[PDB]
Amino acid sequence: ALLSFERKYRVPGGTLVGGNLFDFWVGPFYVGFFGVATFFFAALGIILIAWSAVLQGTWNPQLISVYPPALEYGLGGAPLAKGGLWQIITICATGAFVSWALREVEICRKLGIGYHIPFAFAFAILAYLTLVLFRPVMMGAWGYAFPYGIWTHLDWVSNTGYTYGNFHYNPAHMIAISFFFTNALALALHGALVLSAANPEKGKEMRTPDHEDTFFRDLVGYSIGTLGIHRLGLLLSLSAVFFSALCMIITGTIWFDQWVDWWQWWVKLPWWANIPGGING
Amino acid sequence: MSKFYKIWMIFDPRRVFVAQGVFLFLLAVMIHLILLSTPSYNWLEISAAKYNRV
Amino acid sequence: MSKFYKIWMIFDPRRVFVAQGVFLFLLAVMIHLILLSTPSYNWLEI
Amino acid sequence: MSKFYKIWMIFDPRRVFVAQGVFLFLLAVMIHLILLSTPSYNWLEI
Amino acid sequence: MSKFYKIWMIFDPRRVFVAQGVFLFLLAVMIHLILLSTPSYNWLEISAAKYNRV
Amino acid sequence: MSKFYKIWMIFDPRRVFVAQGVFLFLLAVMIHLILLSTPSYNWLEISAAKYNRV
Amino acid sequence: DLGYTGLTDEQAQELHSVYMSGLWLFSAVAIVAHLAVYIWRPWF
Amino acid sequence: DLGYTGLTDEQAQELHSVYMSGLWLFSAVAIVAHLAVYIWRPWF
Amino acid sequence: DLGYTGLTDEQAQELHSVYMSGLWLFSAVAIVAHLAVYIWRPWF
Amino acid sequence: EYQNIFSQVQVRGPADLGMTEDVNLANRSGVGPFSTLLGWFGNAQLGPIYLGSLGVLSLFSGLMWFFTIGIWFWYQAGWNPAVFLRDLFFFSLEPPAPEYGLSFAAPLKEGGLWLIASFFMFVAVWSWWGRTYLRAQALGMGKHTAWAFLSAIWLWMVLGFIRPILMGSWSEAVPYGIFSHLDWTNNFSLVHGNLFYNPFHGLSIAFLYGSALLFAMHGATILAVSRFGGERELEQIADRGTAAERAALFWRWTMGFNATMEGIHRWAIWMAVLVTLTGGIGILLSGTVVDNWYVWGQNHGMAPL
Amino acid sequence: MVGVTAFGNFDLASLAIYSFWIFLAGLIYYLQTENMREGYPLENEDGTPAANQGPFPLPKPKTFILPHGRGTLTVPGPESEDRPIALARTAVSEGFPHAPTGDPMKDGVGPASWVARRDLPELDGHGHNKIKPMKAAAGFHVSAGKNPIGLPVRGCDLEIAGKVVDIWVDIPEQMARFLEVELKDGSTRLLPMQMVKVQSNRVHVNALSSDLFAGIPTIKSPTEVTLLEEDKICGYVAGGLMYAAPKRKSVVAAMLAEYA
Amino acid sequence: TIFNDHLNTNPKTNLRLWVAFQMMKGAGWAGGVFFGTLLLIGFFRVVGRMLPIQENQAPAPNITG
Amino acid sequence: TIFNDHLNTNPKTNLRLWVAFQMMKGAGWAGGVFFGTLLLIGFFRVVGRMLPIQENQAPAPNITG
Ligand SMILES: CCCCCCCCCCCCCCCCCC(=O)OC[C@H](COP(=O)([O-])OCC(O)COP(=O)([O-])OC[C@@H](COC(=O)CCCCCCCCCCCCCCCCC)OC(=O)CCCCCCCCCCCCCCCCC)OC(=O)CCCCCCCCCCCCCCCCC
Ligand code: BCL
Ligand SMILES: COC(C)(C)C/C=C/C(C)=C/C=C/C(C)=C/C=C/C(C)=C/C=C/C=C(C)/C=C/C=C(\C)CC/C=C(\C)CCC=C(C)C
Ligand SMILES: COC(C)(C)C/C=C/C(C)=C/C=C/C(C)=C/C=C/C(C)=C/C=C/C=C(C)/C=C/C=C(\C)CC/C=C(\C)CCC=C(C)C
Ligand SMILES: COC(C)(C)C/C=C/C(C)=C/C=C/C(C)=C/C=C/C(C)=C/C=C/C=C(C)/C=C/C=C(\C)CC/C=C(\C)CCC=C(C)C
Ligand SMILES: COC(C)(C)C/C=C/C(C)=C/C=C/C(C)=C/C=C/C(C)=C/C=C/C=C(C)/C=C/C=C(\C)CC/C=C(\C)CCC=C(C)C
Ligand SMILES: COC(C)(C)C/C=C/C(C)=C/C=C/C(C)=C/C=C/C(C)=C/C=C\C=C(C)\C=C\C=C(/C)CC/C=C(\C)CCC=C(C)C
Ligand SMILES: [Fe+2]
Repeated sequence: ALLSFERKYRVPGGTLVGGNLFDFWVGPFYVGFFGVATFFFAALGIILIAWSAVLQGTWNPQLISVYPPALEYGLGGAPLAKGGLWQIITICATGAFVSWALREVEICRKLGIGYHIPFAFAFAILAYLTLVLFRPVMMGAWGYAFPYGIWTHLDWVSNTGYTYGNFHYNPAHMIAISFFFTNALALALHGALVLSAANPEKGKEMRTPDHEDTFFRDLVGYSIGTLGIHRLGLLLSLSAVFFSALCMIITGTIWFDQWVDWWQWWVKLPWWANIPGGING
Repeated sequence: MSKFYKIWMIFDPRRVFVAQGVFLFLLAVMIHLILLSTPSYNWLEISAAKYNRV
Repeated sequence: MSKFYKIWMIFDPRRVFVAQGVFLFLLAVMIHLILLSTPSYNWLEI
Repeated sequence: MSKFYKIWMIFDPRRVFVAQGVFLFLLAVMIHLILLSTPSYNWLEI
Repeated sequence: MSKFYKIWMIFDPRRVFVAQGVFLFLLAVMIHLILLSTPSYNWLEISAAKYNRV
Repeated sequence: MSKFYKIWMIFDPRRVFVAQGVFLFLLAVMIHLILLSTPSYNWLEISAAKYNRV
Repeated sequence: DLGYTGLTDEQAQELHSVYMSGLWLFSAVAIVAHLAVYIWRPWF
Repeated sequence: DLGYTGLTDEQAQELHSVYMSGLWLFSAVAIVAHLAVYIWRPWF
Repeated sequence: DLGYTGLTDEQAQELHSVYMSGLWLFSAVAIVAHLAVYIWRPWF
Repeated sequence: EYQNIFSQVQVRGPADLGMTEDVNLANRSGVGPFSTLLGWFGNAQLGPIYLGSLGVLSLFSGLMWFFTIGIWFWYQAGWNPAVFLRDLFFFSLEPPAPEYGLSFAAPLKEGGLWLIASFFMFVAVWSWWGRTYLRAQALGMGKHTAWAFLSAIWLWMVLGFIRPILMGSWSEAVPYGIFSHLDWTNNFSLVHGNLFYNPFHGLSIAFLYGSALLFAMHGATILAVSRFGGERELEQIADRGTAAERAALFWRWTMGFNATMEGIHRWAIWMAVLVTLTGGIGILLSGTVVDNWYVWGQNHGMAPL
Repeated sequence: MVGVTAFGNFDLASLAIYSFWIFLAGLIYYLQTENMREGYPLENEDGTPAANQGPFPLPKPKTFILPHGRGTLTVPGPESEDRPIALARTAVSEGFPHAPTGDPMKDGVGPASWVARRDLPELDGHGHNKIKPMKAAAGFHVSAGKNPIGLPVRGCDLEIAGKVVDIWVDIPEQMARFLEVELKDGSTRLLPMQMVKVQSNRVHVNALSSDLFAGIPTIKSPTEVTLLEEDKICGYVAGGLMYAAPKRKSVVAAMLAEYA
Repeated sequence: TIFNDHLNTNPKTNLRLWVAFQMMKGAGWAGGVFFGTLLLIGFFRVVGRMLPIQENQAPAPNITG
Repeated sequence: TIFNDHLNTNPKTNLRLWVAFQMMKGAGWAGGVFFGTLLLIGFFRVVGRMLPIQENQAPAPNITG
């Protein structure tokens, strides 16, 4: 039912809409107005994906695919069987994600903590909306969004990437990838450091934050601190997602050619554009 | 059947009624969308063919 | 049917009315979208 | 423009508001007919 | 079979009834969708062919 | 075999019964899906062929 | 007589009556709109 | 005598009776709609 | 006599009896539906 | 609202030389300068760094690896500083051609230098791993950092050493160069069918996305409960406070389950380690067992045909 | 070894993927088991153990040996909270809020909650106290940004309830922790830095108003702060966000309240 | 009125709803008129549909060009 | 409020306008959300119009049939 310590926190108030209409729990889950909304949307979306499985003709979970409308339909509606189910599922998913963020706001708010978590979830929501809503609308058709399938949206990724050659040459792409790799590195180092401090050589006393700073300063020579590492983690993840959204919003919209052709500008800069030798020329 | 009423000494009415309203609306939307998906029972397209709108 | 009124001894009017307004607007927008999707009953044509 | 408020020491609010509501609805319906009359901007074609 | 009732001295009725309702609805949706998937027992298509709806 | 009952001084009934229910349902779904996959023992297709419903 | 909200019988009846008056007004406007659309272009 | 919600026997019966009246009203409207659709276009 | 949930013997019997009445009602409706479908179109 | 993203006022005083158990301080250097720029985000103090036997080994090997690649880049530009400036991202130190196989008979100019630089890189990375282990040991801490680094090293070794040996060719390792190693990645994907249909590739991507997810979640949670001293985590493990409870209750009311101040770091370390673990397994299977992953996916219920 | 199968389509790719599925299930079980070391067993809202404990059993206990001779913490163990909670349940059924009986902030329930930690200061690695006022620290000086010492302190109601005297810093960590804010009562209160907005002429506190500045739990000794009283101060300052919402002069709050 | 839960709102919002109400009285009357007119036209259009005007059909009375 | 000309209406109509107001709060918020979403989509559609997407134009990424 309740954690040993949970009861002193289960108080009324701190909710955006609906007073105490839905200000109650179902098991551990806090419900709220936006919890009601998000349960509705999630349930409807999962059901409509199952109905897509029925219409398509497979029950293999890895072959179920809900394709967006084809290019000729433009930005209008499509029949449910050939593109409309995708649109309804997209609306359901957007509503579910937004309601989840607002429910998180309500919970953060009943507990008296900052709103960093719904903040950071909004970044992922905006990346999803970039892929599904902003770019296809800016670009003319719902057919540029990805299908809802486990292995068929990878086909969308591959085709979109190879439309512009090697997508590795997108520069915002490189920045986003560097942020992702740095984020994974920092997460591994942080988890390892805290665990090694709390679980020292075996039977000797528990370590202190001073030991963590000492270890990492011995390793490379500059410890960032606990507050520093948590700030850096939040910012690395958010920067990665932001640059992903940027690299995809500019693709097919202001850049239409091979991306190495973008990299071509530095090579042609006046004070080396003509020299013989090297890779280029 | 007569003493099914004792379910309300098991379940709080508020939570049950919220869940029931959500469930009923979701089920109705389910069935309406299923009907709209099939070429028959898609009443809109049926009327479109009956009056030759397309 | 006569004594449905006691629903209001169960539910606070303020919250119910906010929820009902939100629900009705969302449902109307929904249906205007289903009509907009079909080639017929899409009035925004021309 | 600052003291336009004294119009309400001239006109009874009740009557003015009823007349204004009637006028605004009638004008909106009018404009809808004007849009409906032209082959473009007529949404009742479909 | 007579003293199966002692299951309720093992399990809390509230949780069991919530789980049972969820399970039963999910199973019914499962079976209905399985029937709708097959060309036969897709009652909608069956009635479409019988009455020459298409 | 007589004193197998002492398993319940090893295992808490609640956890064991939840795990057993989950296991039994998963196994039944497993076997039914395996039967439905093969062209024979897919009772749906078989009834469709015997009554010539296709 | 549960009174989770705190309302009495007369308050409940009064609030429900004014609600239902609003509900039937909404329903009447909806029926007028539906008849207008049906006459303009039927869906059956 | 078993109590979880704190409602008593009479409260339970009253609430269940008004629920069931609502449930049968909903069911009647559903049956009317189903008959209308069936007459309009059968699915059997 | 375990008392994991707090209920006594009589409470357990009462709750189980009303459950089983509901269960057999559900089962009867299911059997009627199954016979209707079987007569309409057999699967054996 | 103050968001705790940047410090709004800084303080400093005497430098902290660090704890002094079982650590030879003859090898620890002196504290460096304080950076006001780095102080707006985390600690402002730089140094002191420990310089041991493995430290010198790793520094020598890594410096020679970097220098060897640089000298090859200079040769490859014709010794022209302007060409070096303009083609810095296009230069490449490429492994021997396939016909040499695994032999060390490749001339200096189609891959002898690649082999030399690779030897230096091998020594540098393994010395750094040993140094991580010993720095953890000196302070009486656990060896978790060494094992996470070992996962990263596993992927690195598979990419550069183990897979070329299994395929019997040095030509299938990764060239040293920015755009050249990106093209190596793309061409590896092209040659073996889609890597998108490599299941371990998909798992690796799942755990990289999960790393970004989990670490945004955890940074946001700790910054949200930093008003109760939540960032001081070792002490919250030692003596639980209200920050830990509020974090646990947020996640419990949101998704039905939560973690501990201690246990979220087990989640974090495993989420980050599985990236390179599954990646190494996938790359090792790539070409050795499967050479067309799309067909494999068709055969395994993954692709439609 | 390219493409030979042991059976069906089963090869080393398949063996590896299934081995990983098994390993992942085991690892998930282990991770949750490690995370069941605080807060369990589960309990009803009335304190008695629940019929629920979960599919995952509790782990075996492990012992942390605290530094500086503080003792040992062994987990999982018997958890009580060694303090009374002033709440009264709203409904008889479960999953409903418990309303405060008296003043919520100040009995310490809800967002104003606190935990009975050890009434001792946390120590740095060398044994001294970890957190310390500027005067008690040797060599520390405000190094960048707007020095808050000497500025007035304004509450959420746009009154000034005191003004800043000193900064409490965290010695090894080299960062400011509390504002010592002194009132024209003459006694001093502690302000968490992450709850204060230091401006050019003014230190704004969105959490509290003037009348609530006096209620902040004061410090036992005047150069040190213990963990208990840090919870106590932080919990009250933070619970001020909901429990001092009425008294607050926010444009958007008054906007919505007038509409509501 | 015994409800006594709506009386707690401030007098300014009471004024607000009072005049929102004034305007919906005015133009609800106007809307009733307009939509009743449309329903009358629709009745005549339906009667025209059901009659065989649509088969034997009169020539134009006036030139209009 | 000094107006004192709206206070003469009966308490029942005061209740009436109170709940008309409750519902327009709820669904005025909902309308603000929906129409702000449409304005965002319209901004992106205009930016797409002014750019030369409409001349050099990408092939379909996914089959959809
Ligand atoms: C009986 C019937 C038969 C059944 C058979 C099936 C069995 C099913 C099992 C299902 C799974 C169950 C749960 C598993 C996870 C459990 C984790 C755990 O318990 O943590 C406790 C424990 C917690 O320590 P602590 O309490 O915090 O320390 C406190 C002490 O005071 C301070 O202690 P400390 O500081 O000294 O730390 C020491 C310890 C603690 O480690 C940590 O601190 C955590 C670090 C996490 C990262 C570790 C991964 C590093 C990867 C190394 C290289 C990767 C590439 C290997 C090649 C890939 C495989 C081909 O270090 C390690 O244990 C890691 C050593 C890694 C060596 C790997 C060598 C190659 C693989 C050989 C397999 C055996 C490995 C060792 C097994 C025995 C270990 C004692 O941590 C561990 O012991 C880690 C477990 C390592 C498991 C194996 C690692 C690799 C797994 C490979 C998966 C491949 C799947 C198949 C796909 C391909 C097939 C073809
Ligand atoms: C067209 C290109 C192909 C493709 C080809 C490949 C190939 C080929 C590989 C990957 C790999 C990976 N790809 Mg892929 N990839 C594609 C599409 C994607 C997409 C996407 C959305 O489209 C994503 C998210 C990914 C994501 C990923 C990662 C999950 C994974 C790499 C883990 C990692 O961190 O490695 C980076 C980490 C390391 C390399 C470890 C380094 C460790 C050593 C110790 C570091 C030493 C540092 C050295 C000494 C320098 C010192 C510097 C100084 C100290 C400053 N790929 C497509 C299908 N991808 C790898 C993998 O594992 O696949 C299974 C891999 O080999
Ligand atoms: C691909 O490879 C292939 C598949 C081709 C070949 C594979 C080969 C592999 C190697 C096969 C491996 C086989 C394994 C090794 C066989 C092991 C068999 C034995 C160890 C399993 C044990 C079974 C015993 C079970 C059934 C025990 C049952 C007892 C319970 C009923 C209750 C008893 C439990 C306690 C003790 C009772 C209560 C105690 C009281 C007194 C407290
Ligand atoms: C995809 O599926 C589709 C959409 C295709 C089909 C699905 C359809 C769904 C399933 C249909 C669901 C319909 C729902 C159930 C309909 C519910 C409607 C609700 C019940 C309508 C209730 C309206 C209540 C009215 C608005 C109440 C008004 C109360 C007044 C505001 C209070 C005071 C009354 C005054 C203001 C009015 C009269 C007095 C004066 C002064 C004018
Ligand atoms: C894909 O699968 C398809 C869609 C093809 C097939 C799907 C099949 C599924 C399984 C269909 C599932 C159907 C479910 C099981 C039907 C359940 C129907 C019943 C349970 C719904 C109940 C309706 C009753 C409602 C309308 C109650 C109305 C009562 C209110 C008007 C007020 C009453 C509330 C309280 C008691 C009144 C005041 C209390 C007082 C005494 C203070
Ligand atoms: C792909 O696989 C396919 C689909 C082809 C084949 C699938 C096969 C699977 C395995 C089918 C699984 C079927 C399951 C096992 C069937 C289970 C049926 C039973 C367990 C469901 C129970 C139904 C009983 C319900 C309807 C209970 C109703 C009772 C309520 C009306 C009220 C009673 C509740 C309490 C006790 C009353 C109040 C108590 C008072 C005295 C306090
Ligand atoms: C002016 O600047 C100067 C010239 C002074 C210095 C500047 C230098 C700059 C230009 C250096 C540029 C460096 C490049 C850009 C670094 C790029 C590195 C690339 C990105 C590395 C990527 C992958 C490499 C990994 C996969 C290599 C893995 C190989 C390991 C597994 C070790 C291999 C083991 C070898 C083959 C064993 C051979 C043993 C002996 C007997 C040969
Ligand atoms: Fe942390």
